[PDB]
Amino acid sequence: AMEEFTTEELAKYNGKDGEKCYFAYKGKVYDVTESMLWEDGDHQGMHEGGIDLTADHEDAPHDDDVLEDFPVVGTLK
Ligand code: HEM
Repeated sequence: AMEEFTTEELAKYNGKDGEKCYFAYKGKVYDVTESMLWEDGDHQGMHEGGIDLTADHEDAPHDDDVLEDFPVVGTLK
């Protein structure tokens, strides 16, 4: 829970080109680089890392309990 990210900063961590795959959810920045469902920063052909995905989670076919297994590494501004 160390670092604070702006929108522009977070956008770098999209899981591609040697960058880790981060996203934001309700102010928290999660690291999902390790998830087999976030390979290359692409989630199910519909979502990409580097973004605040709070709104998009409303349509996900899961509750946000799937986030609990991944570390929060910071805060979105
Ligand atoms: C809207 C389209 C999306 C689809 C179709 C989708 C689909 C899925 C599916 C099918 C699973 C695993 C099966 C299950 O858990 O029921 C999953 C897991 C997961 N989803 Fe999504 N999701 C979407 C959006 C999102 C969003 C917006 C987030 C983050 C805010 C997210 C984060 C995760 C995470 C962290 C996991 C667990 C990954 C793992 O355990 O390795 N998903 N997603």
